[PDB]
Amino acid sequence: MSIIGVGIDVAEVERFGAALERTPALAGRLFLESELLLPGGERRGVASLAARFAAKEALAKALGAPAGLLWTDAEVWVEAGGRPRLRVTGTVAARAAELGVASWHVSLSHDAGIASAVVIAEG
Amino acid sequence: MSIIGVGIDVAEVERFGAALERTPALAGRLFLESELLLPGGERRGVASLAARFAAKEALAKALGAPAGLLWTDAEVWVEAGGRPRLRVTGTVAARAAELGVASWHVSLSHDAGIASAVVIAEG
Amino acid sequence: MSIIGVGIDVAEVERFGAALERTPALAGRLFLESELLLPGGERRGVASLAARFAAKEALAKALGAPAGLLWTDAEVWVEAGGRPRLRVTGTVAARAAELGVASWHVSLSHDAGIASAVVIAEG
Ligand code: NA
Repeated sequence: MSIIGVGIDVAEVERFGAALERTPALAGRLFLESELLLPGGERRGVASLAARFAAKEALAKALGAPAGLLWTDAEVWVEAGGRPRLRVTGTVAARAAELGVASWHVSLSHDAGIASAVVIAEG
Repeated sequence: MSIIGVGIDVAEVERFGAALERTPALAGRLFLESELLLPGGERRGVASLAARFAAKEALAKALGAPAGLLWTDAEVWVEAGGRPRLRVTGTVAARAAELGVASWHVSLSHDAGIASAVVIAEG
Repeated sequence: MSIIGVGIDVAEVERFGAALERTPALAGRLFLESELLLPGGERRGVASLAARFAAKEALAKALGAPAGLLWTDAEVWVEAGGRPRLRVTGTVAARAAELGVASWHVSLSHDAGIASAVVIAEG
């Protein structure tokens, strides 16, 4: 296997939060319902959502996309042991397929002020 | 040899510095003496410490963010020529063995306001 | 192919901005004209420029260059489709050859307050 693309995004949380206020609308366009909520039903706060949006931007960059994605065609989930994962369908899985990606590696991070993600696509 | 896990962490230096101030015992829970003490014996500055803790956090995420790992079981050192490295012992060395980790790649960085790191685990 | 080095850099945009305004000759030490200018001919804004500098700092780290690079021997450019790339010449190309680097992967990002980049070198 070989690296196909890498992506990084680092976002100020307060700014991301302000963007969600500006049309909401946005949240529904950015996130699947499953991304908004923990398995126990608790609602994610803004820093954690910012990290999930950063992962999607990082995936868009790893795929060489110029103007983002059909965001709902990408899904950040978390394995039982805690490792984040990306699931891609439709438009994003098509882009993935034409590049030859067989494997994503993703890491997410946040504190209250900064959220980040990195994605490595291999194939 | 293949990518097993990736980790990233990006932290506000001011926030890390606040946490260390809230709790004087925190520095010695996160760091070995070798990381805390500059040559000559002055305490390593907050920003440089923040980057090192970002590296241990990114290492944790590269290993799939598992239960039971002491921060002191990972050490950031700098080899001749300046590349950072990670020496792992005890709980962290056990987790890496178990995942079949053969080698690590790490980078870290800071300015006065923001510290960051990325870790790639290969096996 | 294996990973030879990794680099990350995350910068506060305002701090980078402040530095360039203290020493206005400095932009031309760090950046080629192609990096300073947008497709239309106007100077890139500070956040977008800080991402290109982050990418050079990340490249320097991936190459084990502790004192930084001869900056203008590295040029960040973007493929028609949207993927950023690093062209290296002179001292930087020479360093990559010394280390046996065969290919580079780069991603950069900014918002208004934070710029970042990650470089992976493989060979
Ligand atoms: Na030019």
